[PDB]
Amino acid sequence: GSHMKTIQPASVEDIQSWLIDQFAQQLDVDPDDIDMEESFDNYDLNSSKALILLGRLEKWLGKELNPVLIFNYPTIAQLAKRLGELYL
Repeated sequence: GSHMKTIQPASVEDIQSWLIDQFAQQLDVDPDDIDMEESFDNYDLNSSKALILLGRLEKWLGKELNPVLIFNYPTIAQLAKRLGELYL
């Protein structure tokens, strides 16, 4: 197995595992260390931190993004899900 190095968003499962590993790689931890249910404001995220991951995320998905999604889906399980609606 080798799932820890970006894929493509075809399903909310892809978008979750992207967000997760991209959390892992910012935090210098495991992907399995990431709570997709815990609020991001208590992880590595901050204020500026968002735009870094966002400007990767939108491009990975082929579009733009907006900061409201942090302020609305501040967890992988909700963010990835809503991305599965805005995009998928």
